[PDB]
Amino acid sequence: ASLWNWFDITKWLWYIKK
Amino acid sequence: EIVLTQSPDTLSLSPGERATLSCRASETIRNNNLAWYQQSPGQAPRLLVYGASSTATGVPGRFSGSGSGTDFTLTISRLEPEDFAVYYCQQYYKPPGTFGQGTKVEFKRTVAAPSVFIFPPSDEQLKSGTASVVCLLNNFYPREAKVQWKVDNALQSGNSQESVTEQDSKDSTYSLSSTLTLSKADYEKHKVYACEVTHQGLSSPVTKSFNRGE
Amino acid sequence: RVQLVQSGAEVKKPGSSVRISCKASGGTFSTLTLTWVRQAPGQGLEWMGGIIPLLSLPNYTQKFQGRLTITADTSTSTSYLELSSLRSEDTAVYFCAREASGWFDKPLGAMGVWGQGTMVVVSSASTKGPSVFPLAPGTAALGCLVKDYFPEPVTVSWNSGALTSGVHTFPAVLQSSGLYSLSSVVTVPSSSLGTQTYICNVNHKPSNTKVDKKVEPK
Repeated sequence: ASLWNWFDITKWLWYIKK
Repeated sequence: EIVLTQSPDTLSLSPGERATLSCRASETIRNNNLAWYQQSPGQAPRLLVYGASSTATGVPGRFSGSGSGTDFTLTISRLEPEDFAVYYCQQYYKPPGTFGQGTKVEFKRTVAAPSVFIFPPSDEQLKSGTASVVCLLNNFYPREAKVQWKVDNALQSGNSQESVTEQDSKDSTYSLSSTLTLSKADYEKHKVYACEVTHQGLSSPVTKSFNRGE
Repeated sequence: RVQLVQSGAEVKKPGSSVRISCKASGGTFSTLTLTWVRQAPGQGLEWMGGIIPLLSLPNYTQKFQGRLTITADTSTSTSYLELSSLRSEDTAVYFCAREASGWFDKPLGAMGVWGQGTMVVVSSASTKGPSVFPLAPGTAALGCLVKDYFPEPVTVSWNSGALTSGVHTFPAVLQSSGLYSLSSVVTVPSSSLGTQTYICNVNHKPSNTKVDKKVEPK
């Protein structure tokens, strides 16, 4: 899963806040 | 770990020509998390392309990226003089991040054989305990050259260091210097000191040598 | 716009550790990745690791795990790299870089803003002025060998600057001893060796050393 991917965490933080 | 292999190592072109640079990955980059960077001597890298095909804001329009899967391409549609630099691809798909080894875009020119010179160590250095022998290759092209040190016809290994100048902005040639360093005792033991040079412009290897004593 | 300012150059003995800082002027910092990249003299870029400051979450390539620590301070928008057990292979320029931001504010993954770099030299040497040795010579080559100095840089001229055409001053090499060495050469007419004096002028500001060496035929 891209979930555990360190390179995708900032993208998830941006999507979760939006 | 994802390995990125760029090709070619050196691209030799002229201003106004089209440059095509390649980057091949050991593993499919499934979300196209591939970037291209530019670096000039003594400056920090600059982002050119992200997401395999999105040129960064402020980057000139002659830069564009394409490709998917494991094969990616950076195209410079028409080279300007400031575009002659080193380019790196980089993946940010799976940690760790990794760069390619880099591709240099140099100025194109006709093959030129080097002028070869050899310098024995000075007496002032010998009376200090060490001996340095210098082999100079002057104003040649291309940059790739093979310099071999031979002492009494014996191949030397692990006791020399070489340096190369930047491409000359007037005639587009390179110059190289190789330095062989020995102890005074080891230098005084042998007689024949030679540096053998192989280059694309030379029909056969060139050897400059001297006998310790002349 | 956004700029990353890094700390000054460092000289470290082998086995010691180095700490370097990177401060962002403005812009988003806590929710964007901050990565450290190094480049040995003459080689390519090497991705070392990064950090997400809000989560205090680092990620290191396996090569450096155990010697590398990357931290961040959100109040001052500053990141720190620390590399211990230094070896000669660690001599490099170390770059700080911040994730690029996209169409909305979408993190783009690539490194968009770069610091100016911090040079780290790993050497056991102390400050030393160079010894200048002659490289004795219808074209003739001659020069000076500027050997065993530390640290960089050294400036070289010929005949107090009156001789510029045909000069090649090579980039210095760091020898195994931890000292630098370079050569400067010039091509001159062979007929001029008997009547034209050739002097190489060497300056080494770190040791406040000036040297002039006459180069004459054997």
